[PDB]
Amino acid sequence: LKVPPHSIEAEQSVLGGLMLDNERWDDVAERVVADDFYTRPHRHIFTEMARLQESGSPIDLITLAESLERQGQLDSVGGFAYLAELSKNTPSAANISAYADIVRERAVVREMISVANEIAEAGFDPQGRTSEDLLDLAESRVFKIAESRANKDEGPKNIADVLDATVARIEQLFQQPHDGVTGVNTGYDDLNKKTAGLQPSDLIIVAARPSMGKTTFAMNLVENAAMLQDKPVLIFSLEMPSEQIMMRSLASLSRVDQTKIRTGQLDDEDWARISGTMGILLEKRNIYIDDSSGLTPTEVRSRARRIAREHGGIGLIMIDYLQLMRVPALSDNRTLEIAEISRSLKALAKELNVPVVALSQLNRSLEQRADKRPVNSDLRESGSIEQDADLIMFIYRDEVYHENSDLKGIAEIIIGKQRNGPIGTVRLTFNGQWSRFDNYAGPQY
Amino acid sequence: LKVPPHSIEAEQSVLGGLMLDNERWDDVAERVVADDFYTRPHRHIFTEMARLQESGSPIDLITLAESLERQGQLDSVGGFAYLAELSKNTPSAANISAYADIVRERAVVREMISVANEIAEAGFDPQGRTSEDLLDLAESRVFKIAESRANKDEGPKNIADVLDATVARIEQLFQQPHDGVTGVNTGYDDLNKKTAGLQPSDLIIVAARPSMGKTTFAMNLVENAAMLQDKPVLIFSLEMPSEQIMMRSLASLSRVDQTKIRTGQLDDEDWARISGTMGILLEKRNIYIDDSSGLTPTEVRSRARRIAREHGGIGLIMIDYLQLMRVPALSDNRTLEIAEISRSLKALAKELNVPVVALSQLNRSLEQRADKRPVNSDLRESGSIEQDADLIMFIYRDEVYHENSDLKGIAEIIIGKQRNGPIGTVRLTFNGQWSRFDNYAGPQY
Amino acid sequence: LKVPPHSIEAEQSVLGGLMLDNERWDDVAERVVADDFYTRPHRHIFTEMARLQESGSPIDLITLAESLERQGQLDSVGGFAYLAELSKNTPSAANISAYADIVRERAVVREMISVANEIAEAGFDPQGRTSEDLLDLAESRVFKIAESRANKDEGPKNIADVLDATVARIEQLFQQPHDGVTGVNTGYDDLNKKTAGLQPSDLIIVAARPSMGKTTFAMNLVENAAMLQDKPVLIFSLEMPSEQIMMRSLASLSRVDQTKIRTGQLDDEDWARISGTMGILLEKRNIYIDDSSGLTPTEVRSRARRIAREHGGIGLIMIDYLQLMRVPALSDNRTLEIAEISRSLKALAKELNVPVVALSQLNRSLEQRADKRPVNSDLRESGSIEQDADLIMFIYRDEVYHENSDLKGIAEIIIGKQRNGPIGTVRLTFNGQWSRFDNYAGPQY
Ligand SMILES: [Mg+2]
Ligand SMILES: [Mg+2]
Repeated sequence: LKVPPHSIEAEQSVLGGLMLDNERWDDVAERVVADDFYTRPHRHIFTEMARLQESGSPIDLITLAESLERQGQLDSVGGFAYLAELSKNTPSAANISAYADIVRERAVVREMISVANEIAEAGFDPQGRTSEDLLDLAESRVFKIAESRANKDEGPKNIADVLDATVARIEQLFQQPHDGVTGVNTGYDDLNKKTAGLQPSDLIIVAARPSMGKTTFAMNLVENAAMLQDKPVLIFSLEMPSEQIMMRSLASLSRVDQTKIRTGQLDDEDWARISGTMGILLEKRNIYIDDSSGLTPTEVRSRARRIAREHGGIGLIMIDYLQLMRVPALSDNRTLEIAEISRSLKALAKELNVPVVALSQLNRSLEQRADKRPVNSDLRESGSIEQDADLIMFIYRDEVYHENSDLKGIAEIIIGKQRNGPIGTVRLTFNGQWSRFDNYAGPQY
Repeated sequence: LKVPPHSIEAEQSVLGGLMLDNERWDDVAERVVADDFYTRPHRHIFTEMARLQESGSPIDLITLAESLERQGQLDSVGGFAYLAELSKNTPSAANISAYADIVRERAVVREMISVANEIAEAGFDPQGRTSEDLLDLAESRVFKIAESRANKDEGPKNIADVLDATVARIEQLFQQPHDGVTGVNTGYDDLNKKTAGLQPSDLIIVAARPSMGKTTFAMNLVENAAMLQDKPVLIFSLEMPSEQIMMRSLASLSRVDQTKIRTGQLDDEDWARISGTMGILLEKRNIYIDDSSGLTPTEVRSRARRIAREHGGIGLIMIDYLQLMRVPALSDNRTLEIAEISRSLKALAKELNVPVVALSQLNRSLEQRADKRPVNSDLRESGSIEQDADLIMFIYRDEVYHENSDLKGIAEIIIGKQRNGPIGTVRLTFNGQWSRFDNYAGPQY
Repeated sequence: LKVPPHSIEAEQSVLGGLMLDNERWDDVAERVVADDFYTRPHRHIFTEMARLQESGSPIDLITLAESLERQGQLDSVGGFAYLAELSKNTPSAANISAYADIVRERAVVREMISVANEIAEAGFDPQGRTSEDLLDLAESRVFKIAESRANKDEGPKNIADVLDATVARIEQLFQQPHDGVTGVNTGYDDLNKKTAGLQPSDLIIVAARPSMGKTTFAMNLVENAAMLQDKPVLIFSLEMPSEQIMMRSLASLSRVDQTKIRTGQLDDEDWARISGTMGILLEKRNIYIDDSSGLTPTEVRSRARRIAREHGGIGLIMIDYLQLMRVPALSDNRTLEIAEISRSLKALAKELNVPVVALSQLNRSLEQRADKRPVNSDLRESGSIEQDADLIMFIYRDEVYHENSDLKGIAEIIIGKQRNGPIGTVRLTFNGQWSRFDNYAGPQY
């Protein structure tokens, strides 16, 4: 019931794994230490192995016994006969660092109990000592423990440990001298300038009123990517089903109208363009659609990670009308619901290192404003999706509100926020007959 | 001979298959969850393995054991001496899927028997209850476990898995070469261009101020759809009772004044029409009406599903003045109430694969606007109506407000939103003496 | 404890009722069926009497035996000696319809447990069978149960039923004396329609805010019922004593104000109308009043049954501000205390076969809402008494709230629930200067 908590079987398993593989010792040398172990024979074995890996790389069965022999230690450290059992056991695979980490943790635990014993000792043993000379000692010891637990990554880093990563990214980008696109491209040249391409660890938002084009624009982004991104994409159509999506997308990629598709009065050239774009999409095999209705961020994360390990690793994610996302815990408070959603999506993007398009709606506030250009406040709910987002870009198409516009066939992509870049107003030509946005070779902005 | 149904060979085999194959947990995690398993040690083991494949993938023999020792459950779930025997056993190849499948099947059956025994328990124990709660209890439990189970067409589909269905639909339409109508005809060819008929998965919205005749239009639609489609139709008269509904529908059908019905001031010349319409209606057994007051979403769902599986599968729905539809929990928050409403209607359509008309009101925002041609934002409440919709077509009779125009007797159907089609300015003619809209072969609209 | 539940006493009583009454076969046949019984001889007698009441009118004692001899089945169902006891027993009064309905309920329950065991067997016995065809079996079975149901009024209606009333209008509607009532006449003809009077074996709930007039209504009811019936009625006034109740009632009847009564400013023209109604209220001796404070449901039962035996059988029970009812067992937990009291009053309603008027309050959840027209949830405790009652109806007099109103003097009785009919919303008139609701002569609602 009561004992020093220690695991000693996985310990020997690590020992034999190091024996049968003289390559991966540095990675466990990061974690495991000679005094980390519990019993002294294992400690002798590991520290001898370490002294040898300084000098003698080959250490499996006999170099160990020889180095142990030259200084006269056989049968005082167990035995070569006993060592046979260690090399015999654990022919296991690269599942070694797990054992290493967990036993390293057990060592930390054992040390904690040791120091609690020391504190109890110094407590019941006064030695003519005061609370002020005692609690301060206790604080200093526990401080030395928690401060130094062989942990480097999670803690606040000195600047030289940050500039290494910064210069590393700069070398990753200079070592490939290429265009002014530091991530995913869209297919649109007027927008890649104000974005440097959809960057790879952000939460993009694509918001606009309902009849405006945001699902259309998003599908255009993803299909263009998947035509120039040899790497998967995802599409979560929580609103409409896959069979509307793909129809819209064939119309987009082939510049034929949607009625002609669904109803079936299309001409030989139309049939040909369809044939070609199909036979393209079926080769690259990027697009993966999920027409699930009421998802949660957990389901999103799982269904994205499933791809991201087996189909390689992914290039972007699209999410239609995230206000349908749910989390039943926060089912009463809608505001905190959306905040949890958005935080989880940003976390996902930082996890998988991809962008996360996340379509959203706007509120019926701009209608009584007479300009109609959507400002960042005009987001459907919670105000936090303008806070966790590293990019927002609204859509406004003046022909909807003004029949007397000189701005018809024209949609402008109001960048309404961008942390790592400028704001602006891109413009593009709308042709919803085949559900596409296209570039605008015309006046500047 | 008889036992609560379960095998163990499949179960333990899958468990060891996961012990020695740590990559294939997705395929297994999709299907089986801890509560599926029969015995407790296996459940503890499974939840720990999920916990580990979340963070730490490599788990074979003793990583799980130390995860288990973090709970201190040594030997409560068998023991390392036992779990090692499972590590030895079941070297199983790709037959993990089928073993997990039969484990799952036995568990679902087990749940069904549990429900049967529990209903028998509440039967022998009347518990101070009347059967009007008990039949509903049986229905609710059975379908709850059904739809809690039924969501097994899920996951991120591949692209070809989409295009199969898409092209199947396109062929199904081309396999019936007919007019430009894919859905439910409206009877108004001026309208059946822009819409291709009331599509089979949509939420249509017919809306205008009360003195425009929205109810007349929807009754005309369901009238025509019952006459054309040899298929059931439902109606929910939340506002008024059937005594007016039928007496107005017959006026729509047979071109006779409503007054001349209720007052008897008719003649045999018109009565020929009446007797014809009636006799046509009875031998079809088509038009179904519910003259309730405040029905909720799930009441509507159950009723529609009842009429569905009995009489083939329904073909249209009308829902007048949805605002009366309540849900008691969301009585404080009106906005979330209407949101829930609209979402349930849309998912009902998706369930039955039919259309869902739903009339709705407009606010006093546009009276003080000087144009009065309604817009999508004027929809009286909550804004998610126009976001969860597929087709919004208003009314604007100019005659009611302006008088000096030749557009009188002429009601126009402003399509103000359509995802899978265009916007428009349809014009139809009005004869309110018998409550109908008719076509208009007039100048270009 | 654990048994197939089946009514046998009331069963034989219904059978002997059919014996001693050839008339009452139609409506009883609309509910009970030969398969509705438990044992065989009862089924034999029922099918014989059904075949005979089709053709052979006289069946009380002898013609049953004559037909039983025509088919030659003597001593198969007992015998004529076994039969004589059936005509011997059950001299009961007209209370047979409730017996028939509860036996129908018991048959439905018996079917339910039979199906439950069938499903248990089907689950234990796959016989090489996918669970698809097993859950489908169960669900199809449940729907085949609940589909037929011998019930066609809670739900939509085929057009055959609609056109029944629609054409019945145009010929047969000379029925304007629709006094179709079964139970206690409420004294309100506009209200007696939608409720069908107080069905004598249910639980009524009258509830509203305090300044609203509910006690005045639930005194008006017993006030009329004392006069119309020649039957006693009970008044458990847990709020205020008899001396104010009666001083109110005299004023309700005589049409003078409480003030002049408790003051003495009243002349001959009031003296006469007091003397008359006083004389009427003495010449019947129906009403009994209990000015208690802290009654328990046990005391409710005891004090209804002290009088139910002496005076024939009581006609109406009236509890005032229910929530004061205590039970010192559940003196800590309020929720289960209220649920206990509700179940107890419903049990008493079943026991004496009388209607229970039992008031309640409304929490302050409507007053954070501009509607202020209450609903089923605004019910002040436990959400329990919206289940143990076949009737609820709430009140709303707007002119307590709005001083500007043109709805003053007026008070709608919202009916929030019925399990034996449709809900509605009456529109009375309130004149509290003499503490009365009157039937309203005005426009629609
Ligand atoms: Mg969309
Ligand atoms: Mg009172």
